[PDB]
Amino acid sequence: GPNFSGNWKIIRSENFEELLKVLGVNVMLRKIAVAAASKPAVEIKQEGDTFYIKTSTTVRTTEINFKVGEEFEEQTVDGRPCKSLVKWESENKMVCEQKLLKGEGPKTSWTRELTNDGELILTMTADDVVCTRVYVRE
Ligand SMILES: *S(=O)(=O)Oc1ccc(C#Cc2ccc3c(c2)C(C)(C)CCN3C(=O)CCC(=O)O)cc1
Repeated sequence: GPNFSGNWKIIRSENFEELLKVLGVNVMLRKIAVAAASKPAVEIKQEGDTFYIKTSTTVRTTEINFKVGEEFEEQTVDGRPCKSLVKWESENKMVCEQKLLKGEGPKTSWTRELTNDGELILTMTADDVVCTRVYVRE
């Protein structure tokens, strides 16, 4: 498949706030999240099926480490600890399902796809809401 490695820059975002709202994030925290996510830095180091992904804004940094096909810990988009599994849906697209570590909640998932034109699309899902974030490589 194509190499996801590099520094990625946001060019288009749909329904990030809508997604946080259906997850019950309060309006003050949603506005901070939308402002922060307006200029993120995404660093991906891909070694075959092994991924390091660092997502940084001024207010929040996540670092995840996963092998496609092995369970790992991360957080949901609204910052709840979860156990995740990634699988390849195609050469170009990984899909991830998240189970909360404690309690129940809505079913959350993400997908990351490297398009034929070099765009990285992240989709994040909860209930009927689909958030799409499109990046280009710096
Ligand atoms: S892309 O890869 O650029 O997409 C992307 C995904 C998520 C984010 C983000 C974010 C974010 C920023 C601030 C906060 C949050 C998320 C929460 C978890 C929803 C809570 C509100 N909030 C804060 O309170 C500040 C940070 C924190 O939780 O400690 C960026 C880019």
